[PDB]
Amino acid sequence: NAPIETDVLILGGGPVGMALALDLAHRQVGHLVVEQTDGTITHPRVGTIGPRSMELFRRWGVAKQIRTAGWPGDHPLDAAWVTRVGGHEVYRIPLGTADTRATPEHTPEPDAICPQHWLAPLLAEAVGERLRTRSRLDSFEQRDDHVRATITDLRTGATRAVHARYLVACDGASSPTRKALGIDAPPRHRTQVFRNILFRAPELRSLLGERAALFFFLMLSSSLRFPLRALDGRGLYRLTVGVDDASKSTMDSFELVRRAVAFDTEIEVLSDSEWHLTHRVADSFSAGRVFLTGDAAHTLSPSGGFGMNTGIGSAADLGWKLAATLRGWAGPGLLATYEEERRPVAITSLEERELPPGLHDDGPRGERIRAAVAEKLERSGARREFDAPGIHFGHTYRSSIVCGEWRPSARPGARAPHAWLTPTTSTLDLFGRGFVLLSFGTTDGVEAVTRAFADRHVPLETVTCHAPEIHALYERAHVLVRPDGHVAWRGDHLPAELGGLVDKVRGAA
Ligand SMILES: Cc1cc2nc3c(=O)[nH]c(=O)nc-3n(C[C@H](O)[C@H](O)[C@H](O)COP(=O)(O)OP(=O)(O)OC[C@H]3O[C@@H](n4cnc5c(N)ncnc54)[C@H](O)[C@@H]3O)c2cc1C
Ligand SMILES: [Cl-]
Repeated sequence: NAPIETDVLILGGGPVGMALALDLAHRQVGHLVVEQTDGTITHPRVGTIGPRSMELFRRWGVAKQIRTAGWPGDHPLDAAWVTRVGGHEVYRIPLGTADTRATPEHTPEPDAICPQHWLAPLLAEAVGERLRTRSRLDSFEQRDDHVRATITDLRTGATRAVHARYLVACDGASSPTRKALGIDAPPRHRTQVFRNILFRAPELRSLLGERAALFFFLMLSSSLRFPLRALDGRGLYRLTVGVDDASKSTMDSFELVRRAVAFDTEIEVLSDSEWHLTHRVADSFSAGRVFLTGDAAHTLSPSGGFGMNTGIGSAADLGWKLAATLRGWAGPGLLATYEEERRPVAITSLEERELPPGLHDDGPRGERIRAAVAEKLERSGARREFDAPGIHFGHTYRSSIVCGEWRPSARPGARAPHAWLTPTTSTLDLFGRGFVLLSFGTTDGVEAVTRAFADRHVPLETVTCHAPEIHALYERAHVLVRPDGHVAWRGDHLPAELGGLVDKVRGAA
């Protein structure tokens, strides 16, 4: 069989690889995803989806299916520090429910909960035929204008040759592609080992009632503290305990869960495995026509789903730069800006106690003791870890393709702010294709910008907005937004040399 040709070969069908596939599909770029496994999920590793990631899934047309995948609209989203699930509570941060939560002001897409066993199937359905499961990329050989990859269909043992213009490795933290390329990714922190116990407790939610929660942090003893999370809000829970220097023995999985649950109820352990997390960032995000994205480029903190959200955001960044180069309007230096703009996000993120006696006491004394701990927890800004839009929306690119000059801002490099145009359409819904020039009030000079972009064959759409509130939000009369939704330039007056502007934002300067 002759070699199969495609513009982009995506190695790895994990969350990031599928996000990239969705962005390329959205941009009408030919691609193929090879996944060595069968796509099945036996122990969900991800579930929390940040609001920015959802804005991206919105753009890619799957936000609806994600939000309706099964998480209960009436399940509490609270985070609670307790001596035992169903026992004395120390500190609880009320976060409402999916159905009662107040509409977010800075985004059309609040965060979502979609465990991997629901997420994988949905993404695979959206990507369709382009996803090849049970397919293993064995090796790749770069050529001058393309990359040759050898893939083994694990069902037939037959090997196929795939010639792609670009190979994007979304093959995870231990990325064999990164190693093959000779790119180093030195550890940025000691390795953290986590023991994950996935269990099913059918009646636990009923026993908890409104005292149920998404996140439970157990304070069983000074030597035993760990999170226990509602995974699907329908019976599945995941206890994650650290196996550190304090870990002396390996307690029985069932006994650990029973110890963490105050109720005498049905508990069935489904899986008991470990995760060795080593924060690493690739020294380089590409070599020739081979790129690294997701954990392969940056294995980061899973706190608040930061690592996965960053991976999805990096996939969206590379997606538009690849499409622009493939279509021919990108400057030769555009692809290099993927590392320039995304590597700093990863780097910056990495740069970033005992229990009082009687804490589990029933009397009014223990209640007072728990109260005290609650104060320390709150003052330590523990509640800010559940209300920090800046972490999700605040990164601002200061790069070679951005013309320089938490609260939403349209400053160059930042994510253009959300505002409703209609009850169903946000300013964000205007972004994601090509460049967009938003003009508030006057349109003088806009025709000139239009021609400047056409001369370079750079896609541009111009939109005239008459809403004074949105103008106030954006602060300037004209705002040029990039294909990724970030601002490239703004001002009350269009620049004199538009040729220079067009070349700068497309990576040609
Ligand atoms: C045991 C374990 C437990 C984890 N627990 C958590 C957790 O509790 N919380 C959290 O936030 N994160 C957790 N993670 C990490 C989380 O899964 C990732 O951060 C996340 O999905 C990032 O995704 P990624 O898309 O970059 O890569 P991955 O999701 O790692 O996917 C890489 C994909 O590459 C494929 N692949 C690799 N080599 C080849 C090849 N040669 N040919 C074809 N396909 C190939 C794999 O089969 C896989 O599907 C865990 C990871 C592991 C391994
Ligand atoms: Cl090309």
